[PDB]
Amino acid sequence: KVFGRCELAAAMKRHGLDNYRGYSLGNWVCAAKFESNFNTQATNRNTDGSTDYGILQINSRWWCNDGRTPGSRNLCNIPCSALLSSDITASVNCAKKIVSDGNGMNAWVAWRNRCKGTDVQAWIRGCRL
Ligand SMILES: [Cl-]
Ligand SMILES: [Cl-]
Ligand SMILES: [Cl-]
Ligand SMILES: [Cl-]
Ligand code: NA
Repeated sequence: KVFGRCELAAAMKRHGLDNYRGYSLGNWVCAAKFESNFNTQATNRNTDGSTDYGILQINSRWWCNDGRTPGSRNLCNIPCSALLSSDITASVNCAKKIVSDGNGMNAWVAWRNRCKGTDVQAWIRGCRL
């Protein structure tokens, strides 16, 4: 599924991401936009052999099992394919674990390079929330 901007904002808000660990909703929408272009089926292979999955490009090295990242962990205790569903519940729950782990949203390279320090509220402007 390819979400609309406000549709995704509303889905993320319902799942408790607005101000989760101090990150306003605009941060999450911005990160999704630049990680996956709002596409739940996005995948990207990294040079170390791991793969990023889903709307928030969650990595198989630590967070999910895809059966082909040897020596990796599965800290969200899910198959990586569950992160490609049109229902974002699994991605959101896993992202909550990630952003709680310590480095906050700096775990998302696209957020750090393209959302951090910008007017992220612009990503939820106009939406009925
Ligand atoms: Cl915001
Ligand atoms: Cl771009
Ligand atoms: Cl594996
Ligand atoms: Cl933080
Ligand atoms: Na893994």
